Amino acid sequence: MENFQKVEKIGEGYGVVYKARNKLTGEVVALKKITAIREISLLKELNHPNIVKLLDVIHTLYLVFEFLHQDLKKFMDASALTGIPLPLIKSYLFQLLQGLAFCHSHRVLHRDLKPQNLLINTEGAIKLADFGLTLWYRAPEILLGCKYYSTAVDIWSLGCIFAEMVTRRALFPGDSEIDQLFRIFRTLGTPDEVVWPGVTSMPDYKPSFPKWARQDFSKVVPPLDEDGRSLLSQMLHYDPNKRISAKAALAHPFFQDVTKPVPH
Ligand SMILES: O=C(O)c1ccc(F)cc1
Ligand SMILES: O=C(O)c1ccc(F)cc1
Repeated sequence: MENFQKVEKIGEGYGVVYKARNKLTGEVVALKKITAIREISLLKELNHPNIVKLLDVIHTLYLVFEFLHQDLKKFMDASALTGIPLPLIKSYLFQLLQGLAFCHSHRVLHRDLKPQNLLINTEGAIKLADFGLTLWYRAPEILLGCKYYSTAVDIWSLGCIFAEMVTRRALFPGDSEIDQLFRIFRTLGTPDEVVWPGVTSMPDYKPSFPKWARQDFSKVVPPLDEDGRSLLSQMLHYDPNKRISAKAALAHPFFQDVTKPVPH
């Protein structure tokens, strides 16, 4: 639109994302060019320090967001040789659990959490961006064809991301829906009715799924301490109803010594 001057493409998702200058405010913004109105009103009222601000909705459908240059994916890549320091891992994890708790207590699900979608600033903040309006962070209930999923899908994604900051490798780098499912099964064991009541009734569940044994989490995320492994295990419970909430995750002993370091 004529009050916005394009600076450069930020990325491509539903649509395309540009860095743009607002000619009216002089502000630099992220401009995303693309039932929906109620969804986008819920996003425009969601205001929290760990949620990217939806500044303006222009229907002529452009969504004007606050701009941040850096994301967690870019940061993980630049940090690959040394790793993200654990204080910063813990700070990023704690802040995303806060944004998620806010979202979830306002009946908003993210649905598509990934490192790419997590924007960081120079002061040590991290913010949920690009709400769901490639498969690595997908909860197994979504992969098993469940259409009426819960807030627990965002917890699973955040658990995957937590594991990835710790080990500097994606936890479950699936390249199709079945490879994704089977990567989850080879690590955590093939779910059954014992650990996940109702799993064998999921729309895309097949009795012919191979039966893998579970690996110990001490093998999965070394050198993470017992508090970090305890919390990760609770974020990665098969049964969405056993999966810890973002609010109860905030009171976990892992966050006892949480601080907010400056990234460098
Ligand atoms: O898609 C978003 O939500 C988004 C992406 C980049 C950015 F700087 C701000 C918002
Ligand atoms: O969902 C879990 O957390 C879980 C699944 C299988 C198992 F053997 C232990 C825990």
